[PDB]
Amino acid sequence: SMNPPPPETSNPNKPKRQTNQLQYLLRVVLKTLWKHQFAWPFQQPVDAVKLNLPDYYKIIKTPMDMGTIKKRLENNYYWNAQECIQDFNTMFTNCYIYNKPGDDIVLMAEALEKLFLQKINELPTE
Ligand SMILES: Cc1ccc(NC(=O)c2ccc3c(c2)N(C2CCCC2)[C@H](C)C(=O)N3C)c(C)c1
Repeated sequence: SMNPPPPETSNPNKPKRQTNQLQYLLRVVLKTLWKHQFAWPFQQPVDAVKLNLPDYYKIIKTPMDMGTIKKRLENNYYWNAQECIQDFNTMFTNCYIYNKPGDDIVLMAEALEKLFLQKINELPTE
């Protein structure tokens, strides 16, 4: 029921960048979402051995989670806010793909996605 390696949080041959939008994504968006009552399933990579989901990575080929995103933001791994936003969207979409409408985990993702969209609706200007 193997777990693949978690997504990279550093890559020396990829250029780094810091922007006002990226700082905001860490300080306000991620750190606020992190505290939500429904955030806990999304704070680390899915552990298929722990959670007894041997087929998780049979289905999900581009895993993403907020722990990974947090480390990426802390590393200045991203070039721009859009790249980070893409990771959040991958995380939510993975959840919808792996599960089914109405599942408790999906209700959690739906709630977080709404809050996420609420917070990125307006970003700082650079
Ligand atoms: C309702 C719920 C919420 C969390 C957990 N415990 C997790 O470790 C956990 C972390 C992340 C996920 C997850 C479980 N589900 C499970 C649960 C939903 C049906 C499959 C699937 C793989 C998913 O897509 N994600 C993101 C449990 C046991 C039940």
